[PDB]
Amino acid sequence: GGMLTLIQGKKIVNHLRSRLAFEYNGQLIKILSKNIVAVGSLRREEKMLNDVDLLIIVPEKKLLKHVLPNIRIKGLSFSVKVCGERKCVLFIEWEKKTYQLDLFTALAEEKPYAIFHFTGPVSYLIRIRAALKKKNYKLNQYGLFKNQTLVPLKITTEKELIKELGFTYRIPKKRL
Amino acid sequence: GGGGMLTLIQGKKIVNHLRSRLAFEYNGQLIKILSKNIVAVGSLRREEKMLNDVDLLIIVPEKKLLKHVLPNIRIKGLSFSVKVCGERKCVLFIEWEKKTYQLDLFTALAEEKPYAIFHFTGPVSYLIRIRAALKKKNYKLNQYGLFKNQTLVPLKITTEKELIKELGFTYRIPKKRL
DNA sequence: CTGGATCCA
DNA sequence: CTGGATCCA
DNA sequence: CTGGATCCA
DNA sequence: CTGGATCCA
Ligand SMILES: Nc1nc2c(ncn2[C@H]2C[C@H](O)[C@@H](CO[P@](=O)([SeH])OP(=O)(O)OP(=O)(O)O)O2)c(=O)[nH]1
Ligand SMILES: Nc1nc2c(ncn2[C@H]2C[C@H](O)[C@@H](CO[P@](=O)([SeH])OP(=O)(O)OP(=O)(O)O)O2)c(=O)[nH]1
Ligand SMILES: [Mn+2]
Ligand SMILES: [Mn+2]
Repeated sequence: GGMLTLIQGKKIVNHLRSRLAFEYNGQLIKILSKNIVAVGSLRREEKMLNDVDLLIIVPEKKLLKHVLPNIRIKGLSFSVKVCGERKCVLFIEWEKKTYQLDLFTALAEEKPYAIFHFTGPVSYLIRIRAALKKKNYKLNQYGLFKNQTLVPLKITTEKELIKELGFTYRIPKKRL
Repeated sequence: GGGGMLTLIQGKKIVNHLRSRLAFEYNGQLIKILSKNIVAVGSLRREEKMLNDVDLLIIVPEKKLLKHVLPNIRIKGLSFSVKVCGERKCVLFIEWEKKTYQLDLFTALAEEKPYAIFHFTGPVSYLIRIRAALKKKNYKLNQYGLFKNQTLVPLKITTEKELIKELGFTYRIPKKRL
């Protein structure tokens, strides 16, 4: 995995938006643009990137075993380092260089929690999570939990989630 | 794979050799591990004819020692290299009588002993049936204890035999478990 | 069935 | 802070 | 490698 | 309707 600039990251994401699909029992299902979310240091607009992180929103639980393991990227040369249902790491060829692409999956119901988790940075996530831990809550990429039971927040966006958790909303680049 | 297959008796002779030769460094103090706190487990305890490795469970008196026992293990006089080594699992490739074998070391705390022995004895298929049955009654059995809702259920038991009976199963000697 | 060592995310 | 993939145990 | 019950095309 | 997939303790 080589080092990328922000500008290169954005250009790679633009190329992938239209070209991600997966094979579901011998049928090629296209992944929709609205279900593809740039996360990690790219969403945070860091000028240096070690990789490109994309979150894929999966409409149904039964598709989890198919999406990342049978991933297709039309016309692009890549090799797969590790791949399960929730994280898949590809090495993509881009013009005499090799870049690390990380793909992650969230179910529709996990969406804002996954976006929050994968946006980071880690330092920010630790503060937030410790603050909720003190109130006996547990936050991860799948939900908010109290006593190992899911807390039913009824929210769509990452912004709604953050307000509902009782924290000051900050744009991805201003989180630290 | 790491090591060659051994006969049962080869495995036992290796265990007999190692019983009086395991030690660890506790801040430069070299402490011998007691034979009483070493239990042969895995296919050796089940008395299978051929073994793919040797599994030993080391019983550790106190929690503070877990960061020292396996990470600073010593087998004086024996030639070996390390595959992986943490506090709960250390795997070694040992030289015994001019062939290379895999030696698995595991640690259990004193309170965990009967659960650990049960875990590491196997066989795997047997353990899965036992655990599935307890899972259906909302328990979780592992090498550290029996749990109900991520909370330790303190059984008044000491040995593996007592544990297997208290869990509501028919006790079978290691070699009869399938 | 359940979890460890490693190296990430 | 909290969890995933790999290859085991 | 739960394994019988229950769901759903 | 029933059989393969998924549920659940
Ligand atoms: N809770 C938690 N989340 C973590 C962690 N590491 C990465 N993540 C999540 C948040 C990160 O923004 C995202 C991608 O991680 P990674 O690629 Se290692 O770092 P990222 O912030 O993108 O910067 P870069 O890729 O190093 O440029 O995954 C972590 O340790 N704990
Ligand atoms: N719960 C559970 N326990 C497992 C598992 N694999 C190994 N173990 C435990 C039980 C085994 O008897 C023990 C040693 O494993 P391993 O060395 Se892979 O098999 P073992 O029975 O010694 O046969 P051999 O080493 O192949 O001769 O560790 C497992 O999948 N689940
Ligand atoms: Mn990244
Ligand atoms: Mn073994």
